[PDB]
Amino acid sequence: DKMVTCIAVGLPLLLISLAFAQEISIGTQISCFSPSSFSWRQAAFVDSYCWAAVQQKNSLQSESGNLPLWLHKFFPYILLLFAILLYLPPLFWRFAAAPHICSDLKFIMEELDKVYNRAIKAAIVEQYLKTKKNSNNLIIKYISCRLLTLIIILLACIYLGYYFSLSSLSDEFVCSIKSGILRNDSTVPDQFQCKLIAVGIFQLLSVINLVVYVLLAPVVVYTLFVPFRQKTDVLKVYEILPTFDVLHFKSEGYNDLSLYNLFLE
Amino acid sequence: DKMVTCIAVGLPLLLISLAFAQEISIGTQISCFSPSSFSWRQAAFVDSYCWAAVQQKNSLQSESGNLPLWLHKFFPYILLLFAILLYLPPLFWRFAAAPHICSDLKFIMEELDKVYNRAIKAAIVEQYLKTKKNSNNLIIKYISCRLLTLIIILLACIYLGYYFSLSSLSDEFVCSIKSGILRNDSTVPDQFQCKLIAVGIFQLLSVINLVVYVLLAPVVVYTLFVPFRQKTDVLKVYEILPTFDVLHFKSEGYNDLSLYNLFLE
Amino acid sequence: DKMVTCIAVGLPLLLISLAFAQEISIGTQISCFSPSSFSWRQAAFVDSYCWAAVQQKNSLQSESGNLPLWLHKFFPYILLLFAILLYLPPLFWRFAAAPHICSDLKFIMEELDKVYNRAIKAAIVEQYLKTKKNSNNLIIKYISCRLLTLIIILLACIYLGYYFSLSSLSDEFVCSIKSGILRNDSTVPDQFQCKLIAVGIFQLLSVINLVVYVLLAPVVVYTLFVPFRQKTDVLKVYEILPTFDVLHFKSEGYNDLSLYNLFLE
Amino acid sequence: DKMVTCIAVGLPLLLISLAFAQEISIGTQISCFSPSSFSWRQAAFVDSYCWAAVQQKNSLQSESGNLPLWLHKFFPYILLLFAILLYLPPLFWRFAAAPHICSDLKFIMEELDKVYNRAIKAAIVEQYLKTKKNSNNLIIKYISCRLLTLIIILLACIYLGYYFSLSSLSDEFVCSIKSGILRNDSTVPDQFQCKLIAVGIFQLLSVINLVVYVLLAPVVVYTLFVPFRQKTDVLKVYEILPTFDVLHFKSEGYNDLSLYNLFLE
Amino acid sequence: DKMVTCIAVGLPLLLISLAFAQEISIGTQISCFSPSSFSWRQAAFVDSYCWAAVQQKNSLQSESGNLPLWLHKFFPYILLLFAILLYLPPLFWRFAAAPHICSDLKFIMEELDKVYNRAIKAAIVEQYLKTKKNSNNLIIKYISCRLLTLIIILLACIYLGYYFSLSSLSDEFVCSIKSGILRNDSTVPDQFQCKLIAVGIFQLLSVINLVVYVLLAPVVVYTLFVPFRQKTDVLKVYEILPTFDVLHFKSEGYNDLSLYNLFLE
Amino acid sequence: DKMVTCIAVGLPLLLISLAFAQEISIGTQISCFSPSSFSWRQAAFVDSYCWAAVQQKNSLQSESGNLPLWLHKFFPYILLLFAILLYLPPLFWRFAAAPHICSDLKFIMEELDKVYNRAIKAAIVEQYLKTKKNSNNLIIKYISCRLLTLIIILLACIYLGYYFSLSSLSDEFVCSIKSGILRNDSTVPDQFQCKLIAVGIFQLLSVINLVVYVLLAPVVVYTLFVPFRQKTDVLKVYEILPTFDVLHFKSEGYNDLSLYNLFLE
Amino acid sequence: DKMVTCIAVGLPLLLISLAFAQEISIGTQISCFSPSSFSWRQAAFVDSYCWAAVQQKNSLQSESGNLPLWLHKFFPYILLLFAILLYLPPLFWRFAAAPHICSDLKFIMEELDKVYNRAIKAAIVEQYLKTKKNSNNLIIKYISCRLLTLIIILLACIYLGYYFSLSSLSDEFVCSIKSGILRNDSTVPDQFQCKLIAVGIFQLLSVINLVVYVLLAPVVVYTLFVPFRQKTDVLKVYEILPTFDVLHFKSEGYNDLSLYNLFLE
Repeated sequence: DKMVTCIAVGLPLLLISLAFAQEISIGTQISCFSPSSFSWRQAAFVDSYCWAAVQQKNSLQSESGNLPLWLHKFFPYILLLFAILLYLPPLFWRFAAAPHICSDLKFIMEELDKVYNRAIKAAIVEQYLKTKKNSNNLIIKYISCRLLTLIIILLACIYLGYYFSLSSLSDEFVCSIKSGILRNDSTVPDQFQCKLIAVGIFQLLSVINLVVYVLLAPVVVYTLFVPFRQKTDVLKVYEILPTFDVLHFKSEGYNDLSLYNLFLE
Repeated sequence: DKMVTCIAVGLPLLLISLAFAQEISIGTQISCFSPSSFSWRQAAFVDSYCWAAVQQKNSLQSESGNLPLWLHKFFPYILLLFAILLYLPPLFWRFAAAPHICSDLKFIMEELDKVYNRAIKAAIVEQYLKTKKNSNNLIIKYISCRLLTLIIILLACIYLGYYFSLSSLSDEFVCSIKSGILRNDSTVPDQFQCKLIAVGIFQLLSVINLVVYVLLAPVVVYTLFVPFRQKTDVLKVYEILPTFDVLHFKSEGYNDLSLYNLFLE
Repeated sequence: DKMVTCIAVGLPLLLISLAFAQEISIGTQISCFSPSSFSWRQAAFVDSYCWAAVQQKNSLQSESGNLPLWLHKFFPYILLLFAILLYLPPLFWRFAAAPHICSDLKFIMEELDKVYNRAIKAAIVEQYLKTKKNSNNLIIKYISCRLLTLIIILLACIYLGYYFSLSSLSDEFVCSIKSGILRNDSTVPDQFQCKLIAVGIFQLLSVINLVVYVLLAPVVVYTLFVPFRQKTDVLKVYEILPTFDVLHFKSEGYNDLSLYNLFLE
Repeated sequence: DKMVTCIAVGLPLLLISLAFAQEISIGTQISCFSPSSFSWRQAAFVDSYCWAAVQQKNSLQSESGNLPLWLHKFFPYILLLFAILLYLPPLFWRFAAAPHICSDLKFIMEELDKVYNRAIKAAIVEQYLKTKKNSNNLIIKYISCRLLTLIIILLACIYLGYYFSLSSLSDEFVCSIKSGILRNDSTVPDQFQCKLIAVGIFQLLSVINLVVYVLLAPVVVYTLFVPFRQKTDVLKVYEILPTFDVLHFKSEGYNDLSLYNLFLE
Repeated sequence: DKMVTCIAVGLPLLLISLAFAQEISIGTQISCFSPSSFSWRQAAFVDSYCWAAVQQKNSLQSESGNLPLWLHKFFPYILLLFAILLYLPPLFWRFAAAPHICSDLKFIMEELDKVYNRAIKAAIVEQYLKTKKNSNNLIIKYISCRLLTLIIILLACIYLGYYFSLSSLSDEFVCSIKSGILRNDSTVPDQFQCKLIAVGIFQLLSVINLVVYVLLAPVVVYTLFVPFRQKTDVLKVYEILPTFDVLHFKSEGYNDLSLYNLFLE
Repeated sequence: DKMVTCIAVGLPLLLISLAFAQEISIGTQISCFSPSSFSWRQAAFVDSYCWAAVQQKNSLQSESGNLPLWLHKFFPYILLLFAILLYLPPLFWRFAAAPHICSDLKFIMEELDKVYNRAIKAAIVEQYLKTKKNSNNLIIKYISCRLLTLIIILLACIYLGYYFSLSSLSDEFVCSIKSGILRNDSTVPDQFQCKLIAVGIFQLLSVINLVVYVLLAPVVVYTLFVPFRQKTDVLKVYEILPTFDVLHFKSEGYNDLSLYNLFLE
Repeated sequence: DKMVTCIAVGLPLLLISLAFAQEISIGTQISCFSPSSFSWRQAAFVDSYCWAAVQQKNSLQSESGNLPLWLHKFFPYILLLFAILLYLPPLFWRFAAAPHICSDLKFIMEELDKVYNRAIKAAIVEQYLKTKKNSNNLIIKYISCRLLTLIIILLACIYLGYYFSLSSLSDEFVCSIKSGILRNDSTVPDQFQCKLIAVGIFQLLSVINLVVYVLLAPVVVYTLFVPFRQKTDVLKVYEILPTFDVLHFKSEGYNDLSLYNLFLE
């Protein structure tokens, strides 16, 4: 499991730590330029207004190119989703395949202690391969949780890949106070080309989540092709190669890996 | 239980984490526009006044359409209720059906070890189906706690569904200081069309709670129709299908899932 | 105990969590309107003065109707009392009836294992009903701690019920600085009709504590009338129905709930 | 011990929680009225000066009536003392009588298991009343720690009782900056009738500590008069009634409280 | 040990809690009076300068009487030392006498179980008084750690006793900015008679540490004179009275304190 | 393992603690010089703008020499990577070689207890050197995780070595507000030669990470040359010297290191 | 070990607590004197500039005497190093001598239980002194970690000893804004003789670390001269005196320290 669970534990934890590293250096999020201390609380009001009138005006006030993109106000808010959607199919395996594979773990531990007392009497296990010869289409439910994550990883390497072509000059947006003008239509300056503060490290942290998950998307497929390279097809390996690894994974003893020493000597 | 308790544990925890994610980015809640630094503490007083004169004036000062809606000042305050009302029927099951099903768990574990020593002597359990043949109308009390949650989930997908048709322009409300005018009737500007800061992420977080619970409301009903598809009606299954799952849920051994291996070989 | 202790544990914890939810959104408590930045520290002094001259002036400066009500400055301060006064008779039961009922729990566990070895020899308990036939007026001390809570719950549904008829316009109070005038009698504006900030959510959170405890006051009485409906009066049930529940509450075995299976088959 | 240790554990913890509840709502402590923003840091300096020139000027600058009372700057500072002075004689009992009463607890547990094996042989304890017949004047050291607390409780109901007659108008004190005048004797306004902010809740929290400890001072004496009402005087009960309770307090068994069942049947 | 370790554990913990109680109410430490808002950052600079030019100017700028006293800037800083210097000789006992007295504790526990099996055979210990008859001058190393603390306690009751005669008017000190004048020699006002904020509670908390340690200095000597009153001198008691207490301190049994019951009956 | 794991545990923890020590003294990060209080919120806006227009302008506004270096805004952000890239090959060893070496640890513990019972019978192990004589090319996978870290350590001593030649005057950068000018092209001063605050301790903390890792890069190679100095080449030692250390590393007994005592006597 | 490990545990912990005590009272670190509120953000910029232009200007702007001393900006930053460099040779002992001395601890515990069963049979150990008679030059590696710390302690008493002769007037430094002048060469005042705030307690806390480590440097050497005073030289004691202490250090029994009682009687 380590070849899969190492990734499935470390990399969502990598993403939540990489979100929390940006959460260290928040401070504020936008800094609006009020007309050079014509007030102080009107400055905070303009800041709040433009921080909430990012998305509701669907007309052309930003004009930097395809402004319906919500000005990426949501990278912790999206990154938490993209962490938990990778975290969850491990929980689905743990809540749909873990007790059955735990009973099968007891079965294969009974197989190895039956091998041990067979060697004791030598100083039946051959029927257990018949117990794992059968149809057993339920193991493909277990392999789905790996391949379901690989869909979300693939679109993660697409969604962040949109962000770099996006972020040329998708920060310096103009913002009006138009209902604020519609208070009076009288005195307030009409628009304030404010600036988001986080676009500099939203970009150069979306390098790291992208290029790591680029360096990992073929790696999960490599676990799924050892079933192709081990003498039987993917519709036959389900009780062998998901069992051949786990037999040596949990526990062995003084006869398991001393078979081949005694097989060679 | 995992097909139900997975949802019943994760999804209220999902909702409290999704409330705490908004609790990260609070800052302030309203930003009132005082007349361009004619004071600083009058600005904070106008902010406080309008943040508490949201609901008490039942007259038409907002006029954006059906202003008796309390301007949704309560989404953590409502979301905590909608989390605990889903959390509580699990506690009602745990405080009304858990010791009786624990004694029944000891009974079915005695059934499986009686099967085990029956196989030992083969190297009485048939009366236990008569023990679960009887009337036992108390198991419908256990199935009520699932279906009680599905009522609250259904109205959760209605209450949030009101919010999106609500939130067209139900933020930019005018607010007067009228008792504040009734201090003097003299000098203060008469109304301040302030703006709530949280309407931008109250909307686009009520997507996520809605569409997930939309994607889950038929799923709980699927657990309640396996009783329809298993040879006896819902007024007969109560001691079979709430027992057929739990027999394999808690613990098995070297004879339970090796029955069918020995039944086939 | 679960039919009582579920309420007695959850609902004071409900009230302390419901107080802490208001403790999340404190910020400040009053916002006094100083004369439009004629100072900044005089504004904070007027705020502090009026926040402490709420109650000490017993004369008519508020005039909104029966101003000796302390302007409800104490809802966490009162709600903590109304939580601990419901928490404490469980502690009084635990410090006056728990070791005696623990010894009686050992006695009834001896009764059930005597039933078990009686069935073993069948493959004296009849004297124990004589041990619980006697006068035993001390069990009414145990039933007092339930009914003492129901007094405090009843006045809780009265005290909060005063608050809604109270809170029509019992916020906008006028406040003078009269000893502050008696510093000089010269220059300071004479009164400031300030405004408490918490009256909007003190009201609509006293809905929830009221209507839940309205939905719970008859429920505790239902536990006290099963003694009426079980063949003997309230001055006879004390060693039967406080013992009939606890025999099945703590632990049973393979003979207790298999009596009726063997009684029917 | 529960009739004493319940009070001795809960009520000092009550007082430290009741101090921490005021520690929640500190904010600031005094708010001095500088001359209407003639500075900002001179305002904080006047605030600090008057907050430290409360007590050092023993002359008549407050004139509200017997101003040597330190203007009660110390209610957490005094309340911590009045909590730990009630907490400490339990520690004195635990460090002067607990190992000896633990050995006596082993002795009386040997007495009850000797009763148990006496009933086993029936299917010497009479000498142990001679072991507790003797002079044993050291048990009066144990009863002193109860009565030492009752002295501190009695003066606690006197010291707080001074505070309510004190606090008529012992807040609005005049404060000069006289060494501050003695800097220059030139320009600063000569006195500032500042105001402590905490006098409103120092009063109406000294209700609760008073009236609870009023409701508890006769209750501790009731434990000391059961020795008067149990057939022997206070200079004879010391090895009976401090032992009659503890025999049933720690542990009993299937023969102790089944004596009277077998004594009656 | 309780007659010593009760003090040695509680009273340094008393002093660190009594320092932390002042650490609750820090706020700031000095408040310098800049010339009535002639700046704001010059006010903070004057505050910082005078808070660091307390001690470095050894000339007469304070003139309140013997100004080389560092204006007591160090009461948490000194009180931590006076707590740890009392804490440390317990650690010196624990690191120089605890394993040897633990082996002696095993020896005296062997003495009492040898007494127990001597009573069993009655139904050699007399040589052990010869084992503790010898010279053993190393026990005076153990008694030094008590008397070393009593030196530090005695000077603690002297050092705080200096502070009350000190603190008449050793707060209102004049402070110049002379190198600050030596920037320009031009415009800044030449001296600022600032005021430390903590002198009011540094005084009336040095009551409590003084009068408690006054009430404790003869008490430690009382433990050292029970060796004088127990039939042998201080150069003979070292293996008797440091052993007579510990024999009953750790553990006894059904024969130790039932000796005198059987000795009397 | 201690000769490697001591470094591999302490030194990434050294780097994260050395990053957190700079995280103690953050305060702010840049301090832009607005035109001498021509506003306050324009000052914060200029600060935010220049803190995010560090990298996006790739033209010559800094001109201090090769300004595409991102002005080292990322030393915690880079140092976390350089800590976890050294932390991770220990995890790769733990997830790829730890269970196999744990089974081999059980094998060599069986070898030493076989030696022990061989000495018991003296009052087969010679075949185990044949079990570790074989080809076993998988141990070179274990030695890769040491040498993979030494690549990252080597470039760490290069990347920090760039920083000292970098940081001559790569702090005082000019920053314009050009889109801010492109708001109006009217009134705002055109550029602000701001200054990063952290360049003084980014330099003199990159001493410590450099010179320690300079003092450690040859040390890891010394572990890899004991295989050269122990009678067999690196393609033969893999089952001897990775086993000769671990035999004495985990546990020995009364015969292992008493071999040579009995071999010499 | 207590004579060494007491120091090696307490005194680096003393230094980290003594650094954290200064970390309590940080506030700010420098307070620059801008020209008397000619701005507010220019004041913070001058403060930041001079706090980072301490060290980079190597020319004569401070002129207080040998200004290349970095104005001691690093006392927590240096004190952490001087704590961990004393902490680390205990870890080097624990990772280079602790398992070997643990096996030797098992060997000497086997020696004492062999003495115990030798006394049992009396109701071979003489060969073990031959086992510790041999060459064993590896124990000098263990004594190096004590003497390596004594080098760092000695230079600690030199480095702090530089600081007191340093700190006469090495605080009041002049600071220009010269690149800040090189923005304009026009209007800003040219230099600001600012002042570090921490020089007053950096001095009088470097008393305590100095004079304690002065009082400890000969004490570690005293442990290294008991090998000189115990009948064999330093090149012979290595298996006796590092073993004579540890035999009584860990555990003894009823025969070890009762040897001399039975040797004398």
